[PDB]
Amino acid sequence: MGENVEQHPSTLSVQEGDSAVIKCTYSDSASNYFPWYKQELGKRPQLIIDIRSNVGEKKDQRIAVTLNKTAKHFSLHITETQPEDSAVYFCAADGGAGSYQLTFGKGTKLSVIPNIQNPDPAVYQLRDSKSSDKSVCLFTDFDSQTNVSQSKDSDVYITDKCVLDMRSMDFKSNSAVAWSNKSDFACANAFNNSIIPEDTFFPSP
Amino acid sequence: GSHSMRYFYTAMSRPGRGEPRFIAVGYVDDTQFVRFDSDAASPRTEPRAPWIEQEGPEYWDRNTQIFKTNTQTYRESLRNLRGYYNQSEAGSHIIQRMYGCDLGPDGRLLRGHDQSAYDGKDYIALNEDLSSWTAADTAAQITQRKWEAARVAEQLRAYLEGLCVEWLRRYLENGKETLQRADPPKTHVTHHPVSDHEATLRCWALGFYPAEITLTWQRDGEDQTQDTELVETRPAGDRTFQKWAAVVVPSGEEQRYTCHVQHEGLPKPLTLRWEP
Amino acid sequence: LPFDKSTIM
Amino acid sequence: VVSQHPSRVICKSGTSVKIECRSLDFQATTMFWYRQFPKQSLMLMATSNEGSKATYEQGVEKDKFLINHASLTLSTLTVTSAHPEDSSFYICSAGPTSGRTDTQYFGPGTRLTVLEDLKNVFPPEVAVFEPSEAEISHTQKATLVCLATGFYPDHVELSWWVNGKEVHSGVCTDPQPLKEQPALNDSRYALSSRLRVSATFWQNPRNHFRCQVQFYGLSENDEWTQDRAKPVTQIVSAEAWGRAD
Amino acid sequence: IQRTPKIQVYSRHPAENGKSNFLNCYVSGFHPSDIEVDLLKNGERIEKVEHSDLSFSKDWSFYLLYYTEFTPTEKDEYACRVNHVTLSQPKIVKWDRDM
Repeated sequence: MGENVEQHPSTLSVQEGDSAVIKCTYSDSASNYFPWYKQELGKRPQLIIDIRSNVGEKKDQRIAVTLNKTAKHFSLHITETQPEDSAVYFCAADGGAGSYQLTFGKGTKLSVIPNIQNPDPAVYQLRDSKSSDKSVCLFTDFDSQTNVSQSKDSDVYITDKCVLDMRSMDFKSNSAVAWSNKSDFACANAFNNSIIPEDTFFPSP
Repeated sequence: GSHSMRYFYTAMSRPGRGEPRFIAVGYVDDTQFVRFDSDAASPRTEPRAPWIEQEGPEYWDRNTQIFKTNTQTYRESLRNLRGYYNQSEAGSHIIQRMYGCDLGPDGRLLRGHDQSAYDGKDYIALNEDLSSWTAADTAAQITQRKWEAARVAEQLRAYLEGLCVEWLRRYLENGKETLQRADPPKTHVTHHPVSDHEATLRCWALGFYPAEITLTWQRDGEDQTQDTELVETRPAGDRTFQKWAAVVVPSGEEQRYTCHVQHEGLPKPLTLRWEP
Repeated sequence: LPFDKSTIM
Repeated sequence: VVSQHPSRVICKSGTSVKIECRSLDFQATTMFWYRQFPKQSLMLMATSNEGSKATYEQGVEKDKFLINHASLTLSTLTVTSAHPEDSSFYICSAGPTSGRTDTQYFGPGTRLTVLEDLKNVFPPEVAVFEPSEAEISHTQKATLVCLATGFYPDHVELSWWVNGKEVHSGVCTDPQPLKEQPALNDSRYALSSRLRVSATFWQNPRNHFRCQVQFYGLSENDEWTQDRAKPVTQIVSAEAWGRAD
Repeated sequence: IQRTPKIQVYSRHPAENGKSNFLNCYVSGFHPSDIEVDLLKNGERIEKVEHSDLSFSKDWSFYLLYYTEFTPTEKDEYACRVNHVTLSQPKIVKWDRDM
């Protein structure tokens, strides 16, 4: 209870292939164990690496942890960042007086923005496998600079950008979906000139 | 010089006579400085050396928290070992543990220790590398698995290489006038005749610290190893130690035998003959 | 100072 | 490994919801209880000690959150007379080492959803959208899109089953769903997902694609006074077979 | 396996009649820990006797020091009565100032 762990930064954006660094500080000297937890959206915190007071650095493949028990600060180093590394990272220390507990940092949201090799921005219209009268808009193969803004009209729905990896031929592609209940709705009404780039392949459905 | 810190744990089960008793004693070399006994009405860590009385209430409150954890833990460890050996819940069993660190003459972690026993026999021990365990039988191999999973060796290495060594140094400075001051022994020989032909010649050593002492009876040069009646180093009760070695020699040959006294507090190894 | 971590056997 | 039960709970206001925290392969003298709202931090609520009284953190109502450390393997957290503000993600941790806390293993967490009215619960409608021919000829890839709509609450897990075996390659699902009416408190959600195969994989009519949406809803003990079907924990699927051109 | 206690009866300082000293009984090398130790003055149990805290040797056998404040004389006989699970009858060890 006499331990305060401070985690910096609160948020982190790093390019796929680049390195990410998270720094933490602790107060109590009774701290000799320092774990690192990775928590993916809606899932449990998972132990990825940890360090003890008799070690200065510990490395596990791309993951590495650093400890400076003199300045009372420890760091997490992720090299060659993958988009799968995107999660909330928590650091902790076991120090303090009184009741025994792990004192956790407030968290770091790591966002690994993917690197698209050959972008082919296009908006496609996909038909229902059953009804065949119902459809959706798919804005795909756009670069990572592209932002998918929510539509002003509440009767049109636009999801956020979402990257998929086809592990077989190292192909990563960003995608966003749109739809409407209004029968008159066209793809262009959602993925308009403000969202889609100029080179966008937009065929007639 | 070469110093050490050791903690001695004893966890006894006592079926029908209450819950298991846990006792702990701490030592800096051959000097006890702490004690804990779960059998107390108000269990708390207590000083057993003057140079520890200066430690604040947080220190004592910290130790008591640790020894209360061990009381809860050893109650569970005693049930598990009873189960591993298929022992009845009516028998009394003992788990013993001795752990601690050694400082070299260079004042750095020389070697660390963590040994556990069940009913007075080796059970599990931390190896010299402070990474692996030596298990005595298949039951200790279950404990080994639990401890490997819990990364207990990794935990101990951090403690032994750090806090053990750091606190030992602190105790040595706070108690330098007694812990770093070697007491030389008090030597004197006595003549006690057993028969008309033979008589006992006892070589006495008193008030020395540490307990490491070498007493050898040499008949004109050769050590009488098989023939000397050497007794165990005994505590005086005032932090010091006593030891004697007696040889039954023939009445008249008293000047052929010489006693050599080896100790840390002595400038040179003493040589003693019987003084009539 | 004693070791403050204990694991059941 | 540490586990919890239930993993997701929907209940009416005033009910007491009991959550288990169990160390499946070790004995634990201590278990920790956390609360995790959409703000990312892990907020320690209490420390469960065997077989002592729970230690509560500052600003935690000892009476609202009952903690029982029954055995060296189980700790239960009771959210007594739960109200919609008590809706949160309750996660626990335990480790094999006692004393100064060491390696902690987290349970999967419990998603508690407390509603003033249980009639605002609805299951999703799942639809699978076949790839565009314009995409097949242009990139030689074929993206299938799945869309689950009209569900309440947020409890839903989507998966793709190509030919009866689960697929994770070429798959991406919205991190969180969107409100159909983004103004009301009780707004039904929609969630979308995408699975990209090759045009050569989609062109085979023997190739089966199933988008499975497991919804967590009402239980057997939950009373349903309305004529429409009970929105129980069910699996809603939509499928599509391969198309040759 | 149970070990039998080694007994040593001696004084803290060299015994000088009329001069205050300590009567020591060191029980060592025994297992299990429960042991009954008494200090005797002319075959009678001494009421106020203190003892050290339970510790053990490297071979796991326990050791205890039982002590009392005493003033030695010529006519006073001192002894130590020990009883353990390994002992069928209590072992009484007499105090000799030359032992």
